[PDB]
Amino acid sequence: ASIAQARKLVEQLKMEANIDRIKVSKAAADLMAYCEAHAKEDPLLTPVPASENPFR
Amino acid sequence: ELDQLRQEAEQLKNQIRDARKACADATLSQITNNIDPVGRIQMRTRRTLRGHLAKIYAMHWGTDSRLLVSASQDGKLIIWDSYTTNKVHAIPLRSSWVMTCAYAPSGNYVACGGLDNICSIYNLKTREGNVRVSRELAGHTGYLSCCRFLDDNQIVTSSGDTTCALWDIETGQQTTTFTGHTGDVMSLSLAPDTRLFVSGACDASAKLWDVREGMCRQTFTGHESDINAICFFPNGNAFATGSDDATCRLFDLRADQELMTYSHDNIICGITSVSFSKSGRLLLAGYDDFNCNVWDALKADRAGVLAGHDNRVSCLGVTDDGMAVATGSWDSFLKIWN
Amino acid sequence: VQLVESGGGLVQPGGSRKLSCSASGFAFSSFGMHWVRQAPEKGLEWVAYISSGSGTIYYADTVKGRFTISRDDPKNTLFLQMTSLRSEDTAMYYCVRSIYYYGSSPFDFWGQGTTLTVSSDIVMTQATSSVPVTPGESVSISCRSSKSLLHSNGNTYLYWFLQRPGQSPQLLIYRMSNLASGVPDRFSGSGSGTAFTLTISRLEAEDVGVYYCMQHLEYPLTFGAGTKLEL
Amino acid sequence: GWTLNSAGYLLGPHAVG
Amino acid sequence: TLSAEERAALERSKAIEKNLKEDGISAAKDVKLLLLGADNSGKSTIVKQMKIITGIVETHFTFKNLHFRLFDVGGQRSERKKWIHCFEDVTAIIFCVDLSDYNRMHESLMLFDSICNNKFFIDTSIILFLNKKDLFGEKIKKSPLTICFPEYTGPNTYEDAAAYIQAQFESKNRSPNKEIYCHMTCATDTNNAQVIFDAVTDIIIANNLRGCGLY
Amino acid sequence: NFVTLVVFGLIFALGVLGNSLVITVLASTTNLFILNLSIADLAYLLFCIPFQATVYALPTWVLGAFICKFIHYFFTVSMLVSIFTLAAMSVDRYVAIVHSRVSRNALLGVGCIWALSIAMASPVAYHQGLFHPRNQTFCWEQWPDPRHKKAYVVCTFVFGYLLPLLLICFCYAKVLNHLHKKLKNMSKKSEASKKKTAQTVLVVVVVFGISWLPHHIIHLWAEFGVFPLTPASFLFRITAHCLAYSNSSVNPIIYAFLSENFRKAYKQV
Repeated sequence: ASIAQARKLVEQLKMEANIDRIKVSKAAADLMAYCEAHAKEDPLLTPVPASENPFR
Repeated sequence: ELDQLRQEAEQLKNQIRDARKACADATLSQITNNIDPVGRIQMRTRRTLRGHLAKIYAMHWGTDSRLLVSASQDGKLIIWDSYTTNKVHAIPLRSSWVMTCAYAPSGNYVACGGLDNICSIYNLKTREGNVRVSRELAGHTGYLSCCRFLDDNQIVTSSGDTTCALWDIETGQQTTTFTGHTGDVMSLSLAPDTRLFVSGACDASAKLWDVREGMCRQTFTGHESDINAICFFPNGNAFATGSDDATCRLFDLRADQELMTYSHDNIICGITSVSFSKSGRLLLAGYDDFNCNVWDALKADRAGVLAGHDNRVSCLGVTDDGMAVATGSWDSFLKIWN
Repeated sequence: VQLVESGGGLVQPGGSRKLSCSASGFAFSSFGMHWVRQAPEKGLEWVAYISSGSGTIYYADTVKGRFTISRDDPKNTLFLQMTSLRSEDTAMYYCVRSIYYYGSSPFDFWGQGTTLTVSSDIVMTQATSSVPVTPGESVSISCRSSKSLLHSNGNTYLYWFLQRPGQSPQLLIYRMSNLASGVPDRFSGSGSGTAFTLTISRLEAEDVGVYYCMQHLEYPLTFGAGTKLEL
Repeated sequence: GWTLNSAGYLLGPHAVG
Repeated sequence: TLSAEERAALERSKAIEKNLKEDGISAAKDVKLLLLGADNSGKSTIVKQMKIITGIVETHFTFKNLHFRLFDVGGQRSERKKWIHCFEDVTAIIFCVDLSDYNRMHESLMLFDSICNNKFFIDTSIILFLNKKDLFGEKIKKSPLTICFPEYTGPNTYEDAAAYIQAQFESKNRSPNKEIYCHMTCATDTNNAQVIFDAVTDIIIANNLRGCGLY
Repeated sequence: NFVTLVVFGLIFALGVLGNSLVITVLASTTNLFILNLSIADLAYLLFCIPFQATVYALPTWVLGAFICKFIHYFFTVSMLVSIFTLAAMSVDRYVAIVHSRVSRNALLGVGCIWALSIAMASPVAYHQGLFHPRNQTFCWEQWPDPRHKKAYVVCTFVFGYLLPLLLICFCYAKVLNHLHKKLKNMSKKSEASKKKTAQTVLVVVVVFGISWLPHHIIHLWAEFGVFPLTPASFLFRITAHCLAYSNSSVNPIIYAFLSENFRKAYKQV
């Protein structure tokens, strides 16, 4: 009957919960490290000279 | 006896939320408040890719950052030359009701789909000159929303049966199926490594599936209304979703919770499309109110307004190299901004 | 696909003749279509070209007015009318397809050809004409141009063709950098403006023929003398 | 009222004289 | 466009433009329509001259030198809130109501209320088909019109009941520049293509008047 | 005579304000014609009001032959462009409604309307100039033979009034007949639309005819007959001026300020 959906949901949540997590500070570190270490080649962020872009 | 199972699920959610809050030692905005905010970014209409005659529901830049497909409601699927506004191809579709589109990373195949519940794959580099339907994939009982290529042999799609499906093109059958949403999934975004992908549904939720095995990894419940778009941060471990409650949100894979929320009291219209930048420092977003308000991906501050569209924005894409951004709306014109 | 020519034979000088080429197996309505002659014991020579949609038509420097070209799309045919034939028109004709868009690969397929007998310009120069080589060693050939073929867009228009004895040639490399479909990786193109190199690494059989370098910067298109490979 | 300028504007040179 | 191949690519692009505008013109000429309503309501048996062609079902019959397209979106089994804006540019909305189902009548009422009061369909007119004269006309004598609508007070005759249902269905408009055209069908001995034709004619003429500066 | 200048000033201000508002709001197909008509009327008022005010107030012309010819030529050009644009809109509406459903064709029609203006402009310019009596200088006509004057006035009246007026009347009669024939089925929207269309056609035709009749009628009267130099004739002439200017001022009012699309655009901006 309705036991299948409940048991599947419980089992899936059981696998999902039992995982290793990382502090939000480390995640934030990774994000702005990626943002700062790759901003040199971000044409949207830093404007490019009007003689190099193809869409002049 | 189901009451015991419901209580077990409720308590399991209780300690999973407790663990999520325990790992939440601080916030990304508070940590990055020391970084200098990026100033107002002025972008102008460089090229107006015109030639469509109806609403444009999707677009996709090629890997060369020059060729992009644009799928309209007039049954047309046009492959452009963005540099010179040249129409490389103009594919006529079998079913005019299409609202997804794709361009293969190898560049040879092009996907399309919509209310016909069939994902049509077209071959471009045929021995003969014209472009013919390579195959039609019919295994969905709901409208397809987003389709993205994995390689020349595998595709991933989401449809209205609350289900995602990964397909093998050479066979035509669902290689793998992803179920678990209680509402229509409206978009997906493929990771740079093509191993994990997210999918946001109309039940104000997102789920993170894999390719290899087949069931979900993580779930994200941060929104209160429909989700109309989704995209990845370039690192592949964070993703930004656009909802209909006029609030974009940014979640993280590793944190397994919500990171930030981009919102404003002056905006009420829902978000139709989102996309990051080449490095991810900047974030764009398409709003139903004819504009495209750029939001900083690290300060949640409104940067600029690309108010050049005469109708609701629908599709919005940043090239692989990030040289320009293409915005396509129901005004039947794509526009290039740099 | 298939491109079959007809209309051959011997024609008295000063006469008029029709050549008809039939195409089967591809969407002929979307192909710019070229007519190129080859003398009995000389190299290739561009004659005429008609654009898809019959928009632009070009003829060689030596054959304006005397010749005319036309296409019948519904029947998938190409007509070439020759008037006031001379003694230098006793050459074998070849009808060539070419589709023109971004990233396209023109001059890819050639027809069998029909021999008919009769009773400025960019000077493309090949330094060599015959180099004795054996299968197993890399062989390099060179081509030169009288004008800088490298356009401002960054695309330099060079095409490499290989004609086998008694066989129609095929495109090997277009723009000296992209390998055409059905072409082995053995062939490689490189070089800069007015100095082009074609290298065949680990030479094997089936590659014994004559090599042509052709420019596409501006009409009239000019071929080369041709380098003939021997054992 | 009717001045010489306005009258010549309508009637013409010979007519106003 | 200085080089030869760029000029040729521009020529091919111009050829593609000529097709796309040309298709745009033929495509613009046909006139559309969106079929809605509950299941088992005759939403697939309106006109027997179909010329059809699981998902969206197209029908491309012609009438009076006008190409009419019908899209049956039944069987989608999803939320209409995400694809109902695809049909934002339709000429009209055909809504079919089965009168023999006294339990599905309220569901049809809510469906019509949602369709008429949508933000995209504020000016797209509605053609309201009320199917099966005979079945409802016999079951009204078999069963009075009080189990489904206890608020009815008027006479229990056929014509008054039909008019009451029509008033209930048209009361959901509450909007200007959008009209509801009525016709009563049975799919047995009726040819209901003329009602579609003249309803779409009225809608098209009104749109042209509002779009040419008049009105 | 003070009332003359004040009335001209008020009409000029009203017309320039309305036409400027319409041009700014416009910044399809009917919008193209609306913009063209507004441009024509703005040019007409700008090139007419101050100079006729000076003519009716100052005793002598004081701006020279170049100004005299330039201003009168563009006066005639603007008037003809406005009338032809009204005719073009009426035929456009006839085509759109009767043949129920072209930017290139609209542009061809426009460019064409300006070309036609020019033939009639040529006559105003060529034969206009400064006359020196037997002293002082004035700006009026210079025509050797009255036959050419009479023919030109008759031709400009006949063409630039009858052809647009008859075209407008015929096209709007055809669209009214098409509405009354195709939408004979009773419905609230149909009857409201028929009433609104009848109202708009009535307003357009009456305004055009009543406004542009007196100018051409007094010009024909000058050609066939003479003006009696009386104050009443002065009031009649200034009434003709004021009706022509009122048409050039209220064409945007009855052509864009009543259309729902332009009303929405104005409420937006």
